[PDB]
Amino acid sequence: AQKRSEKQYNDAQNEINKWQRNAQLALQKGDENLARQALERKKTYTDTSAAL
Amino acid sequence: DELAALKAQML
Repeated sequence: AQKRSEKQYNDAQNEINKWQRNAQLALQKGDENLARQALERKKTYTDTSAAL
Repeated sequence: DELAALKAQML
């Protein structure tokens, strides 16, 4: 179970990293929506990660 | 968040 939680935690961390890459892409793109989505997703994930 | 986004958009 501990290993499973770690894997889930790792996935959340990976998702945040993926979102960060998207955010970098968003800045070049200049689209407000893409940047906003990444920031919101990162915050909830961080809270979830803390709980995990 | 919007203010932060605007700075990012400037790139």
